[PDB]
Amino acid sequence: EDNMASLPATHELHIFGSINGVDFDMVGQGTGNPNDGYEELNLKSTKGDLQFSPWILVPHIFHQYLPYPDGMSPFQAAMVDGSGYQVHRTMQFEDGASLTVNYRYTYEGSHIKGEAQVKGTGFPADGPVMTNSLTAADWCRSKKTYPNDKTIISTFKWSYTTGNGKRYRSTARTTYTFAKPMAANYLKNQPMYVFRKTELKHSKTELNFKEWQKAFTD
Ligand SMILES: [Cl-]
Repeated sequence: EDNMASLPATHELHIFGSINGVDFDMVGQGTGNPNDGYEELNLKSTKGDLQFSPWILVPHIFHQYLPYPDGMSPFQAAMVDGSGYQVHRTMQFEDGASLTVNYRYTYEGSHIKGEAQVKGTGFPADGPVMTNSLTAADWCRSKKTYPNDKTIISTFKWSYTTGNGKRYRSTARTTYTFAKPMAANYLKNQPMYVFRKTELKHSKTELNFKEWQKAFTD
């Protein structure tokens, strides 16, 4: 079933699920540069106007594009050798909302197909998500640790800026589960930090996303 692949050059995403019990579904194509972490993605809704801020899909909308300082990231390594990994992210927001995302990928040569299943609940109807008041997301530093040879934990504090210049805050915990053990040399450099920035242009039915990533032993 699983075959060896290459460093990624192109990708696609099917992201779907529900926010406050209302279904959404988006599909589209992207590209990126595995030598510096950069990604671009276009998504189009297949179920009409999004009923919530498209910014809530950031950061969730491909660490296979992330290099490490002295070679491939474990995420990259697992694509190239084909064995891969699965991802579970939980995010809790300061107003009590929460969001889970589960990812599965398949690989063919330099192309990734991603499936991201989202469940968000508890967003207040007058909050910044359900009122489309999010305008931006801050630079964010993630901390990556390895509790065993098949697991990476990524944690980060997350913030959006609203239309009023307020901060909407959350924390995230992401668990990466590798099919096969990671190389021992990864375990010897803990933690790894990754600094990322995101950009989003959107309508109610389409978005264009960009991400920059840089890992540091620091
Ligand atoms: Cl992450």
